[PDB]
Amino acid sequence: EYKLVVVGAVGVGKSALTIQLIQNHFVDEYDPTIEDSYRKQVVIDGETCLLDILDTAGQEEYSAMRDQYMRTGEGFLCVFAINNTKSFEDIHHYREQIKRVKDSEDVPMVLVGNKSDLPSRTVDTKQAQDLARSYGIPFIETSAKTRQGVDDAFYTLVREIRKHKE
Amino acid sequence: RPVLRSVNSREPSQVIFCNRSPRVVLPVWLNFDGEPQPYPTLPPGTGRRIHSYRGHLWLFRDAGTHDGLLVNQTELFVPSLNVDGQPIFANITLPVYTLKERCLQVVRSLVKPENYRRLDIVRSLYEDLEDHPNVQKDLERLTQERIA
Amino acid sequence: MDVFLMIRRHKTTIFTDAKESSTVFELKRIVEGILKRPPDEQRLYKDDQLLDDGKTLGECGFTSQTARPQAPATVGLAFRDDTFELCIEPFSSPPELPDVMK
Amino acid sequence: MYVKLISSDGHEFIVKREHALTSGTIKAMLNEVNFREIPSHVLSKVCMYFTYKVRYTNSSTEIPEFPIAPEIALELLMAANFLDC
Ligand SMILES: Cc1ncsc1-c1ccc(CNC(=O)[C@@H]2C[C@@H](O)CN2C(=O)[C@@H](c2cc(OCCCCN3CCCN(c4nccc(-c5noc([C@@]6(C)CCCc7sc(N)c(C#N)c76)n5)n4)[C@@H](C)C3)no2)C(C)C)cc1
Ligand SMILES: Nc1nc2c(ncn2[C@@H]2O[C@H](COP(=O)(O)OP(=O)(O)O)[C@@H](O)[C@H]2O)c(=O)[nH]1
Ligand SMILES: [Mg+2]
Repeated sequence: EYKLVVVGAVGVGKSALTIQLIQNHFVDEYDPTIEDSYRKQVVIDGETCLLDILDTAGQEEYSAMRDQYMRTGEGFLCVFAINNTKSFEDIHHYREQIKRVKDSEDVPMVLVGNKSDLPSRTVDTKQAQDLARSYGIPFIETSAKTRQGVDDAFYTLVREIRKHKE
Repeated sequence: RPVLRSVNSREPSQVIFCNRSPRVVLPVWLNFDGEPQPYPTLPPGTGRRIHSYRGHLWLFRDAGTHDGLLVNQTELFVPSLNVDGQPIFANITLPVYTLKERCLQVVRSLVKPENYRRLDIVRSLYEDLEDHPNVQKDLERLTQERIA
Repeated sequence: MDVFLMIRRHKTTIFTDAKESSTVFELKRIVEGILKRPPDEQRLYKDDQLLDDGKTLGECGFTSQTARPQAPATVGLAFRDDTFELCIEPFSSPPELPDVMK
Repeated sequence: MYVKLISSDGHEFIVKREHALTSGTIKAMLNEVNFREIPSHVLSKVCMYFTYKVRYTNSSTEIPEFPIAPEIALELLMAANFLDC
């Protein structure tokens, strides 16, 4: 039973990548308002697990309630769109709020660049990997329509989670 | 509205917390309503890069004793806005405690609070000894000192 | 660099501060203005060895790392009309640690 | 300028004027002072505090902890209480 959490600015495709992971397709316009957690069961690296993916959405709320719920997460998945610069810029802010609720400098996360399918690029693959070095995180480029990497990210995140419990 | 509070500037200001004490530091943020919110601690000698915002008020305490620490030779820290992304530095340091407050510190770390009254000391000291540093009472005093 | 020291002789300990670049002699006269005694009549003994007036405070073994304000390094003093005498008398000793502080 | 502080035991601790002025109780009393309730061991660390208070007050850089050994702590607390420093 691992509890995952998917965050990133609206538009990157947090709902897109999650549905592909579970339902295995690619909704081309999932509502950007709805937030839901999906429970799936899979055998990751020989461990028949259960991944509860919480697909986050909505406006910022720094209440004691959204923090407590977000703190339940054991590994986070800060996605960003490689055609949206802001998405990347805001990555800093997403990482930092996670640090605070998890009460540590050390927290299980992996960056994820979604929408690699798209032709034009603003954020180049290069800067993302090096920023990931600045943090300690595996970077994984991903595509929600081509489905590439979708699984690895969602798996490598849980590898880190298992590592944290050692 | 409290006088010791942070301002919701929503303006990022990258700051360095640098623990130059031998105490485990507990950085405290005073929220927009003035209430003290703790944050992750810092071992002795440790330096960490913190994301905070302009106008935000911090104070720093021994994590276990809640004893008082200083930052930049004053007791509060409020970052300005950054200049050319130069980080704002926050050097935390033991203040010079009075020999009496030092001695209360040591004796509280060696005897549990039940055995204060079994010590061969004048009874004023028992009242002092169980007067543990409390941050809520240092805000009350600090706010009143903003008399300036 | 500042060095912090306490100069003991008989039952008398002087709490003065001097610079590592200060010479034992210059120090012998730091007792000149308080103990009222000549620098050619004073014998300063770091531990059981003695000191050439020329030696600077540091070489004798007095660095900031071991002559700090919160624990000044100690410096014996011996006083002469013809023959020099040393002897520091110990301080009081604390009571046995109470059990509640253990 | 200097002051002589005498312990109950009889040791005479000679430390600069301002250093002793660190003590509120030794400020109201003041060119020589005796104490009959403070042993030689407590007054020594007492005086050591005086030099530490004066070197490191309003220091911008970092300050080192004032050590107190467990055996002398309680007696030191009292002297501190009585001495008002
Ligand atoms: C390591 C360490 N060692 C010793 S200490 C220490 C340490 C550890 C952590 C830190 C982190 N620093 C702070 O805590 C600093 C320090 C002090 O200054 C106060 N403070 C603050 O952040 C304070 C503050 C923030 C602020 O925001 C002004 C800028 C905001 C402006 N907005 C504009 C809109 C776009 N957009 C946005 N749009 C929608 C959603 C989100 C979002 N964002 O998150 C989350 C998610 C869903 C993500 C998952 C995690 C959690 S959780 C939780 N509830 C969440 C939520 N809703 C989340 N979605 N974002 C942001 C990128 C930028 N104004 O005041 C409050 C919030 C606490 C600092 C030091
Ligand atoms: N080309 C491309 N488009 C995507 C991808 N993922 C999502 N989209 C589109 O971009 C938006 C993603 O929506 P959604 O998943 O709701 O983003 P959310 O805002 O993160 O919830 C939708 O307009 C999708 O049609 C992707 O990997 N590639
Ligand atoms: Mg959505």
